[PDB]
Amino acid sequence: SHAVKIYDTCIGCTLCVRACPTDVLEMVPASINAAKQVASSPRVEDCVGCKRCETACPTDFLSIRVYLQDNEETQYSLGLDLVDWS
Amino acid sequence: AKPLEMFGGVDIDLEDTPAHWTIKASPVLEPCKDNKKFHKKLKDELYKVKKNQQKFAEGSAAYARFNKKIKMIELRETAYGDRLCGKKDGLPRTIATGEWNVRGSAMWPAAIFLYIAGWIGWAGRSYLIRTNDAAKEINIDVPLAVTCMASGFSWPVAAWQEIVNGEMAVPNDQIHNGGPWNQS
Amino acid sequence: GWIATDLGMRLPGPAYQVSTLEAHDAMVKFGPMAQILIWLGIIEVFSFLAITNMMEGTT
Amino acid sequence: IFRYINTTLWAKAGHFNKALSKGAKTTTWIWNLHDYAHDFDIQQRSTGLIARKVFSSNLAHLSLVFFWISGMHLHGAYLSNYDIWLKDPKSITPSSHLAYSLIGQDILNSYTSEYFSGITITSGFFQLYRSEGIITQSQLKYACATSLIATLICLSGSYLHMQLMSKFTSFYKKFQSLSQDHLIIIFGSRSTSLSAHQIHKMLPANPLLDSGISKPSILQVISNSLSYTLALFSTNLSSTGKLLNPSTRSVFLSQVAAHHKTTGVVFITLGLIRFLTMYKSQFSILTSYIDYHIVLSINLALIASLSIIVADHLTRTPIYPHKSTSYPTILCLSIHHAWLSGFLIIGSGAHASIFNLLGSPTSEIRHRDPIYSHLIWVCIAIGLHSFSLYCHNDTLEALGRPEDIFHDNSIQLKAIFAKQSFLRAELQPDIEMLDKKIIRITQELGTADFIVHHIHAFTIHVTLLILSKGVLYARNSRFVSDKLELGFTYPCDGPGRGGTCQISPWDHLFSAVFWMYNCLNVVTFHYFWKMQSDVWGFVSIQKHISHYSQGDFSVNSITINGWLRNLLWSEASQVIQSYALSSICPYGFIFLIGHFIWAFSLMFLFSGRAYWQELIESILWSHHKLKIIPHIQPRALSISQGRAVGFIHYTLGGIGSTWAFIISRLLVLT
Amino acid sequence: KETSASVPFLPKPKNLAGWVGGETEFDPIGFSNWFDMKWLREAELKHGRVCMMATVGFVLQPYIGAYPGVEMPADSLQAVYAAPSEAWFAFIFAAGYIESSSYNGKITQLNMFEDSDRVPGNLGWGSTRLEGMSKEESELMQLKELKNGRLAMLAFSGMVHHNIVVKGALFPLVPDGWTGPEPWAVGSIMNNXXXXXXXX
Ligand code: CLA
Ligand SMILES: CC(=O)O[C@H]1CC(C)(C)C(=C=C/C(C)=C/C=C/C(C)=C/C=C/C=C(C)/C=C/C=C(C)/C=C/[C@@]23O[C@]2(C)C[C@@H](O)CC3(C)C)[C@](C)(O)C1
Ligand SMILES: CC1=C(C/C=C(\C)CCC[C@H](C)CCC[C@H](C)CCCC(C)C)C(=O)c2ccccc2C1=O
Ligand code: SF4
Ligand code: SF4
Ligand code: SF4
Repeated sequence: SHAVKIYDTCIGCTLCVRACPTDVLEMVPASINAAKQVASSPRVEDCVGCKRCETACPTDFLSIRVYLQDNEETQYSLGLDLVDWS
Repeated sequence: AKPLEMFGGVDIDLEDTPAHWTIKASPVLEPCKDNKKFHKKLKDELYKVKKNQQKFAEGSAAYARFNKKIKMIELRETAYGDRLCGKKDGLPRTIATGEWNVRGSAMWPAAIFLYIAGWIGWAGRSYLIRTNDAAKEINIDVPLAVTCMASGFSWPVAAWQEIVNGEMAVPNDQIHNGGPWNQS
Repeated sequence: GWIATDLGMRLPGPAYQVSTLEAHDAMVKFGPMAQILIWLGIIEVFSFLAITNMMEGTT
Repeated sequence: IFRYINTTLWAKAGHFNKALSKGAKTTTWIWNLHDYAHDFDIQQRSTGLIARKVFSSNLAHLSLVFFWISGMHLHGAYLSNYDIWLKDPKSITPSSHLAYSLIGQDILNSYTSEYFSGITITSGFFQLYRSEGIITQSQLKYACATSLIATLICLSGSYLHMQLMSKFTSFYKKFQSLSQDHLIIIFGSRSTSLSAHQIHKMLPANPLLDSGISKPSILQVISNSLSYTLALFSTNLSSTGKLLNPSTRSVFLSQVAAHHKTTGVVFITLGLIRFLTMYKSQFSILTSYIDYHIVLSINLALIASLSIIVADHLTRTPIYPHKSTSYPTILCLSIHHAWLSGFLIIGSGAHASIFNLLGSPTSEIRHRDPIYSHLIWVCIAIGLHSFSLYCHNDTLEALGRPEDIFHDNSIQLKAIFAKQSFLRAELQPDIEMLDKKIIRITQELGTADFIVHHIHAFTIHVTLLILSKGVLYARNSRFVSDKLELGFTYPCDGPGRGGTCQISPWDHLFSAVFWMYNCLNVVTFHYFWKMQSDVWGFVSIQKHISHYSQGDFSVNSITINGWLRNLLWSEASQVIQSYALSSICPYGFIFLIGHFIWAFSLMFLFSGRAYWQELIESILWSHHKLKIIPHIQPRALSISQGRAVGFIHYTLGGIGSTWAFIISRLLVLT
Repeated sequence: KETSASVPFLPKPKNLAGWVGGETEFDPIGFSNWFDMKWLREAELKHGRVCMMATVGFVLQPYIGAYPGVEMPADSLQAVYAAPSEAWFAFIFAAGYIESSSYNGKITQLNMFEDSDRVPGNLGWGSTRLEGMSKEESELMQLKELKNGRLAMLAFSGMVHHNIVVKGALFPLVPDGWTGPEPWAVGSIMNNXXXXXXXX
C-alpha cells in the first residue's frame, strides 16, 4: 500500500476526490480555509498510485502527496485482475 | 643527445629565447609554399579535377565550369602559400595563440564573431526588456524588433555601462534560487 | 513597339540587329530585359500600393 | 458566402483549438499548436466544418502532388540529359538533377554524358517518359504545363470547397455514390482511357524506337500518322510475360495496353455487378464503419498493401523499357515502395485505434484476449524459431562444426511451397539478358531464402501484434478500466499499479513504428543482397554468369556473421570510401549524417522530460539573473512529444543510413 | 482623404509635417509611420552630407589626389587598398570620435532621441552662418542642403557603379572600345537556362 498524505495547504477543491479512480479520498469538515473543508485519505489501501489526485490539485505545491512504496505493494495497490491474493 | 630518439620521435626546441614564442618558429610547422606535402596534395587535387574535366566534351559548359574550378584550386594553392602547415601533413594550420599578425590566425574571426554575437544577444535582451509580455513574443512588434536590432551595435559599451551601474545583473534574492534542500 | 520593330526602326547598336521574334530572347541574353523588368518592378510596386490603398478605401 | 474568408485569423495562431485560446503562456503551447493543426475532429465548430476541412485539405494535398509532378517534368525538360539517354539508355545514367558550383559542391555532379554532369537520379522517371512516348523537349514542356494547370485547379478547388460545402452538405456521406462512381469512372473508364493513350501514342512510338529509328524521321513518323503499323504489331504470339521485348528488356507495350483495356472492362463490369452481388454479411461492417478515421485506416492499409505489391512487381515483372538493366532504378523502385507500405500500414493501425476511441468498435474486441494472446504465442514461436536458426548456424560455425548448421550443404530446410510455386512466371528454362546485364533470372530458393522468409513473417507478426494490441485495448483493459476517458494519446495513467507508462494506442503506434522499421530493414537487406548475389550482374559469352556479389547469399546469409561481413561491411566499402569521388560524395556524407541522427534520437528515446525540465529551470535561473525573461515560459518537451521526436529521428537516421549504403554501392557498381 | 503631392495616387503620408519636403510628401512604403521620423531625418541628413563629401573625394582622387608619398590608383574604388593603412586608421578614428562626441554617447536608435530631443539633424556646427534669414530663408537653406544631399547620394551610387561597369577610371566616360555594358559576370538560374549551361 502507498502513503497518501493531505497537508494544511488544502483549500477544499474536491478535485482530488473526484479524480481518484478507487475512492481513496474524501472530504471532511475543517476550519483552516474559506471552504471549511479539507481532503482526507481514509482508504489508501485502495490507492493504486495513479497520482491523478496530484494532477488535479491546484495549490502551489500539492496539498495532497502520494508516496510510492514498491516494496509494499498489495493486490489492491497493484490492480491485480487475473490473480487473487486473498 | 638527439632529443628526437630520446622522446620517441617528437623534437624539443631546447632554446629559451622570446623570439621562439611565435608559432612561426615551431619546428613542427613550415610555410606551405615550401612544403612537399602541400605541393603533392594540391597537385593531386589539380590532377583529379583535370582528369574529370577531360572526360567531358571540349566545347561543353561542363568543360568551362571545370576550367573555373581549376582556376579556383590554383588560386587556393597560391593564397595558402603564406599559411603555416605541418612538416608532415601539408594541411595549413590555424593559429590560436593570440598572435594577431599571422596568416590563418583565430584572433580576427574571434573578434568579429564576439562582436556580432554580443550584438544578437543584446538586441534580444533589449527587445525582451522593452516587451514585458508573452503576447509580444508570439506576435513580434516588428518596428520595435528592428529598432532593437539596429540599436544593438553599441552593445560593447552599453552592456558594460549597465554592468557597472547595476542594471544588468539582479540580486539572487529576487529570482527563484531553485528547489528547497531543507526545512524540517 | 511591334510595328516599329517590324518596319525597321532600331536603336543605333549592332546588338539590336535581330528580328522582332528573337528580340525578346536576344535582349534577355543581352541584359536590357532584366533592367526593364527591374524598372517595371518598381513602377508595379507603386501600382500595388495604389491598389492596396484604393481597395481599402484609404484613398 | 466568401465574405467570411478573412485573414483576421492568420495573426491569431491557435484559433482552431479552444484549448489554445488561453494564449502562449509556455513553450508547450507551440508544440500543441503544431500537433492539433490537422486534427480537424477536435477543432472548434460543427461537424460540417470537419467535412469541409477534410475535403479541401485532400484537394490541397492533391495540388501539392501535382506541383511535385510538374517540378519533375520541368527538371526533365530543362535540367536533364534525357536526350542522350533516349539515344543510348544503356550507356547513360539518368540525371535530371544538378548541383550549383558553391562550397565545392561541384564535386557532386558526375559524368553521366559527354555533355552533361549531374546527380544520377534513381526515380525511374526517364523510363516512365520513354514508356510514355515522350521524345521531344516540347512534350515534357506541355506535361509540366498541364501539371501546373492541375496544381492551380486543385488549389482553387480546395479554396472554393471551404465555402461551397455548407452545413447541409452530404455528398461525402453518400458511400454508394462514391464507390460506384470511383470504381466505374476511374478504375474502369480511366483504365480504358490509358489503354487508348498507349494504343494511339506508345505503339505508334515505342516500336519505332525499338525498330532502331531513334530518328523516327523526326516528326514525320513519330508525330503519329502511323496507322500502317497495326496495334498488335510485335506481340509474337507467346504469353504476356513469358517472352520479353529483346530490345528494351520489358513486356511489350501492346500487351500492357491490352492489360489496361481488359482491366478497365473488368472494373466497369464489377461496377455493374455491384447492383446485385454478395452482401448482408459485411453489412455490420457497412453500418459501423461510416466514419472518417475508420475509412482512413482502411484506405491506408489498402494503399500500403498495394504499395508492397508494386514493390515486388516492379522488379522482376519488367514493364518499363530499359529499366531492368538500370539496377539502381530497380532497387529504388522496390525499396521506396516497401518503406511506404510499412509506414502506411502503421498509419492504418493508428487510425484504427483512433476510430475505436472515437466511434464504437465491433464484435471482435470482446474476445480480444484470445486474439492478442495467440498472436503473442505465434510471435514468440516464430521468433524463437526463425532467428535462432541463424543463432544455431552462427554458434556451430564458430565451433567449427559446419555439418551441423542449417545450410544447403548441411541440414537443409527446403522451401517446399516456393519450390513448388513455379506457377508464377512459369518462364522457359533459361535466363534473359540485354547488354552485358541480366534482365531477370529465376531466384533459386534454398535454405537461406526459407530462413529469411520466416524472419520476415516473424517481424510482420510482431508489428501486427503491437498494432492489434493497441487497437483492441484502446477503450479499456484489465490494467486500466477507463482508458476511453484518457483520450487517444496520453503519456500514461501514472506510476501506480506498478507503472502505467505507454498504455495509450499512440504509444502502441510508437513501438509499432520501431518494429515496422526493423521488419522491412530486413526486407531491404534480403532484397539488396539476394538480387546482387543471384540475379543482377555481368555475363560471359560462354553462358556463364558473374553476379555482383559472386553468389555470397547462399553461403553467407545462413549466419548473422555472414550478414555483418558480406553485406554491412564488404558491400559498404563503396559508401565508406566515397570521399572525393565525384558521384558518391553526398552518399558518404549522408551515411555519416544518418548515423549521427540515429544516435541523436537515443537522447529523446532513453531520457524522461523531468531531467530536461530541471536543467531548463537551472538555465532559466541564469537568464533571469541578467534580466532576460522569456514570457513564453521554457518547458521541456511533453512525454508524448519526446517519444515522437525520438521515433522520428531514429527512423529518419536509419533510413538515411540504408539509403546511402544501397544507393552509393549500386551507383558505383553500375 | 487627401493624397500626397508627389505620388497623387497614394494617401498623404501623415507624421511628415514640414521639415523639408513638406510640399512633396514622399513616403510610399511608409517608414515615417513605422519608425521615429526624427531618426529618419538624421539618417537622411548624414547620408546626404557623407555623400556630398564622397562625390567630391571620388571625383578629386584621380586628378588632384596624390598626397605626398601615397600611391595613385586610377580607379577610385581601389583607392581604399592603395592608401596608407595609417592614414585610413586615423581617418576612421576621427570619424568615430566625431560620431560619438556629437550625440553625447546616445548613439543608438533607441537612445538617439530620448532625453535630448534637440532637432533632427542639428549638430551646432556652423549655425552662426544660419538663422540670419528670419526663419524663412533658413528653411530654404535646409531645403537646399537636403536636395544637394539626395542628389549627391544618387550621384555617388552612379559613380561607383559606372566605375564598376567600366572597370577603369571615372571621367573617361564611355572609354575607347567599351561598346556598351555587359560586365555582370555572375551566373543566374535564368542565365543558366537561357545560356544552356544546364540541360542537354
Ligand atoms: C493519408 C494519410 C494520413 C492522414 C490524412 C492523417 C491524418 C491525421 N493523423 Mg495520421 N498518420 C499517418 C497518415 C495520415 N494521418 C501515418 C502513415 C502514420 C504513421 C506514422 C500516422 C500516425 C499518426 C499519429 C501517431 C497521430 C496521427 C494524428 C493524425 C490527425 C492529426 C494530425 C496532425 O495534426 O498532425 C500535424 C502534422 C504534423 C505534426 C507533421 C509534422 C511532420 C512529421 C511529424 C515529421 C516528418 C519528418 C519528415 C518526413 C522528414 C523531414 C526531412 C528531413 C531531411 C528534415 C489527423 C486526423 C494524430 C491524432 O491525434 O489523430 C487524431 C496522432 O496522434 N497520425
Ligand atoms: C566653420 C563651420 O562652421 O563650417 C561651416 C562651413 C560652411 C561652408 C559654412 C558649411 C557648409 C556647407 C558645405 C560644406 C557644403 C558642401 C557641399 C557639397 C560638397 C556639396 C556637393 C554636392 C555634390 C553633388 C550634388 C554631386 C553631384 C554629382 C553628379 C550629379 C555626378 C554626375 C555624373 O554624371 C556625371 C557628371 C559623370 C558620369 O560619370 C556619372 C556621374 C559621375 C554620376 C557649413 C556646413 O555650414 C559648416
Ligand atoms: C533533449 C531533450 C529535451 C530538451 C529538448 C528540447 C526542449 C528541444 C527544443 C530545442 C529547440 C527549440 C529545437 C529547435 C531546433 C534546434 C535549435 C536546431 C535544429 C536544427 C539545427 C541542425 C540547425 C526534452 O524536452 C525531452 C522531453 C522528453 C523526453 C526527452 C527529451 C530530450 O531528450
Ligand atoms: S485537489 Fe488539492 S487543494 Fe483541492 S481539495 Fe484536493 S487536496 Fe485540497
Ligand atoms: S494516487 Fe490515484 S488512487 Fe491513489 S489517492 Fe491519488 S488519485 Fe486516488
Ligand atoms: S515514468 Fe513517465 S510515462 Fe511512466 S508512469 Fe511516470 S510519468 Fe508516466
